[PDB]
Order: sequence, then C-alpha cells, then structure tokens
Amino acid sequence: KLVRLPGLIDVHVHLREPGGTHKEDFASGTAAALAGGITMVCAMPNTRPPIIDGPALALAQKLAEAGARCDFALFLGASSENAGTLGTVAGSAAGLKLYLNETTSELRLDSVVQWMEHFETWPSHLPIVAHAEQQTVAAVLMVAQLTQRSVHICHVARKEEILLIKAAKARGLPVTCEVAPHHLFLSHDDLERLGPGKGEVRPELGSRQDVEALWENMAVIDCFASDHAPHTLEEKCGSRPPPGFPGLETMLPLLLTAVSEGRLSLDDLLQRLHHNPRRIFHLPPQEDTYVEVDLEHEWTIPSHMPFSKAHWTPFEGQKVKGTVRRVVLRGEVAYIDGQVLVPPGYGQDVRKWPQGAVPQLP
Ligand SMILES: O=C1C[C@@H](C(=O)O)NC(=O)N1
Ligand SMILES: [Zn+2]
Ligand SMILES: [Zn+2]
Ligand SMILES: [Zn+2]
Ligand SMILES: [Zn+2]
Repeated sequence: KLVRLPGLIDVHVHLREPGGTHKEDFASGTAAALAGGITMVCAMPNTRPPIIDGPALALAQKLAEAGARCDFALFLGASSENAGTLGTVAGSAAGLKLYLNETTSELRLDSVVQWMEHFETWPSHLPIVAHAEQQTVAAVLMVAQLTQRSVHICHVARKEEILLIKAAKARGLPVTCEVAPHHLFLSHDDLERLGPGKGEVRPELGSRQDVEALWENMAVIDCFASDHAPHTLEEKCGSRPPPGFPGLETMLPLLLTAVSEGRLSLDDLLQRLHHNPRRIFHLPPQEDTYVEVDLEHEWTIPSHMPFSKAHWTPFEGQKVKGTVRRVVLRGEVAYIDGQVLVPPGYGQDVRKWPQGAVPQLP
C-alpha cells in the first residue's frame, strides 16, 4: 500500500541556469525534484549572471518558464548596490536572499550596514532568507530586531546555531529556520569516505554532536530544504573544489527512512516539507497535486542518482527505506518509477498565480 503525500516544497535549490548549465539546468534540476517527491522549488540567485537586478530576474523567469518541469519561485539576491532598487520586482520573487558569509564578489556584502539597508528597503511583508553561519546567525538576528521584522535562517548545521535560534524563539522573536539533509545524515565521520573535495560544503559537515543536537532540537526546525548545490564530479574532485552537494533526489528517501525508524513522525516531515514552507514564504497550494511513496522498499543509494547533472552523491552507500513511486502535478502524471513524464516548460512561476502573491496592506 502506498501513502499519499501532498506536493512537497523545497525552499532552497540551486538550479544553475543561467550560466552553469553543465552542472544542472531548470529541466534537469526539476526532473530531480520530481523524482524526489518535490513539486515546487525556490531557486537561489547565485547564477551567472546573478539574479540581483530586474533584467536578470526577467531572463531567469523566462528560462525557468521554458525549462522547469515542476512549479517554482525565484529568489532575488542582495548585493552591495541594489538596496532600494528592487521594489518594483520584489513581489514577483520568492524572497530576498542574503549571502552573509564567504561568497562571490557580486553577492558579497562588506558591512553589516549593508544588511541593515536591505532590511530597511526590501518590502517588509516579503521574505528574507540568509546564509548565516555561527555568529552570523546572531548578527543577522540583531539586524532583524533593529529593523523590526522577521528573518529565515538557511541550512542550520550546528548545535551552536540551533541553540541560538531556540533561545531567540523562547524570547518570542520572529525567526524561522531550515535544515538540510546532509546536516542530519552526514558528519565528520563521513569525511574519510568522501574525501576533501567531495566533502566540501557550506555550511561544512558537523560533528556527531552537531548532528545529534539538530535531531534533539527538531521542534526548533521549521523546514527541511535540500540546498541542492550541484557541481560535476570533475569540479568536486579537482584543484579548487566548489562547495555543495546535490540533494533533491535523496532528501525524501533519507527522511522517510528516519520516519520508518521512529526518529520523527510523518506529520513532522509534512510540516517541514509542506505546511511550513507554504506559510513562511506564502506559497500557494497546487491543485490536483500529490506524491505517492512506498514506505517498505529498501534500497542502497548508488554512486549517482538518475536526474541531476551533478552525476555524483555524498550519500552513496547509505541504506534507505522508502521511495517515490508516482507524482501528479496539477492533474498530470509527472513521474512514475524512474521516468519523468512532463516536459520542460510544464512548470509555472507560482508568484504569477493570483493565490501566489504575498498579501500586503494597500
Ligand atoms: O552557500 C553555498 C552555496 C552553494 C552553491 O554551490 O551554490 N553550495 C554550498 O555548499 N554553500
Ligand atoms: Zn547557503
Ligand atoms: Zn535557504
Ligand atoms: Zn544555497
Ligand atoms: Zn497536512
């Protein structure tokens, strides 16, 4: 007997188009999403060109409309030049992304004052998410309080970070967060197997104590999100390995394994991959959309999953229980047992749906 799940949402993916399409493109990345039981993705802005201005957003929107197989929203990225310039297009984006740690010259912010300027100028009803590690979590929380608004913390990876967020929630502060599967299912213990190139990711893999703290503090985690960050094996294994792991095709099987072991409940999973993504980002329902999973099927993750152009995975060799059998997206069969059955361009920008605009005061 299969279990019917709603259409799951991944609020943190890197689909590499424009400009990095040997790593992934909208068509391959959304195939990966569908095969992972994900029917809606929010794509990050660190493409080439980066999505830091209205022309780049317009290009990315058209590339996504033409290539995506599942539905999507596109983030804008904060830069050192664009605060106060995004007001006309802000509501068309998933939200604003701040890269507050090591990043590219185009997305780099050199001063906390620039963070403040973004918090002050970005429309106050629209989402802001941050790559903010270690003390940066506390720093961006301070900026959010100074500017009297919410913030969402991407890929929480450390005991330190989850406990800081827990303390902030205990004080009633408007902060939410997400955790990626590699920070729940991999640790320093895996670095020997992965090697130093494949093992490169930001935030880095944590200690066993970090992993245990995330599980212990599941109540603090609002969302799961993959941080799908595909790079080719040649890049990961070469002289200057870029950080990141592909993860769309493995996230749900890993989490279903944990459900089957009683580490979290089915409801806990659906809050974190469906209801909380919807409510934090004001993402609309998808009509006639669902995912059928087989919870009994035991398998071992292979050296690469079928769809991502990354063509490698750090979870190779892990034994999992649970698999996606069928996905229906807006009344059409999108995926069955290893075959994607909707073409590039079937997917739509959810921010253009009437129900997909973020409500605001006039
Ligand atoms: O912050 C980031 C971005 C990402 C990428 O490759 O785009 N990969 C990572 O590991 N961390
Ligand atoms: Zn990040
Ligand atoms: Zn994120
Ligand atoms: Zn990311
Ligand atoms: Zn529900």
